[PDB]
Amino acid sequence: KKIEILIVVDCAGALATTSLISNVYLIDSNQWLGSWDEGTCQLHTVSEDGQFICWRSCAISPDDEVNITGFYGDMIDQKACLPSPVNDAWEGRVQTRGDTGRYLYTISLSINGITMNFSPYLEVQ
Amino acid sequence: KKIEILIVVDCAGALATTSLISNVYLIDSNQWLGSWDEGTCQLHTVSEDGQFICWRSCAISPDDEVNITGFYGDMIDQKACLPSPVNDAWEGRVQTRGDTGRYLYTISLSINGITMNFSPYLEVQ
Repeated sequence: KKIEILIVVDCAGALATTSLISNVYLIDSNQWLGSWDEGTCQLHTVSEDGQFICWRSCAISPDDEVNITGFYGDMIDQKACLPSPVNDAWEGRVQTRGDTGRYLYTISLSINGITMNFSPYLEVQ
Repeated sequence: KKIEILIVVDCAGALATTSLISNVYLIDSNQWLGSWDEGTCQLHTVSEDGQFICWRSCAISPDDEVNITGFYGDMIDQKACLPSPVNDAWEGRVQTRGDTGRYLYTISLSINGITMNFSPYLEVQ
């Protein structure tokens, strides 16, 4: 049961406002769908210990280019999941050892060469 | 002032169930976001006469391939918008010429070689 996550970026909106807020979406293979319109980002993924997770990013426009350039924050520091690049995607495995809870993290993207970030979280059960 | 639409397909889910219901999403550059979970498909795009519209399709997983293979239905038959393929996308211009209203249509997709369709609508104001 591998979870695949798609990060969708409205790159026109992101570059016009210099923020991913209201311009970034998550859709995943567990049929979770979300947007980030106001306040702190609540975009997230639900998984369980030992599960493989895969992230990839794309633009709305066929003319734009969006790449994931790095992961930072609690999910990495606490070693809950350590994605590494695989072609145009990043893949890791959830290693919590029975602990449950949310692990905040930050994804940096290159949006037509401009580095922008957003901070979703990983929920482990 | 051109609208760009992203069709996202859960290709594992769509192929397992032989239906795009609960497996297809629209996200566009007007920040409209939609799923089709229940009932008849209500995914749609709001536009106006003369506006350029762009459709492109992607999968959630990096391993799958989703291409738009055609457009049919009222929007085509009544000549409100006639998309043509351009590289990896389809582009058309809303040519309603004073007409307003909901125009139903059907998009055929190839999902890892398997043809599946869903029927959103174009709302022109």
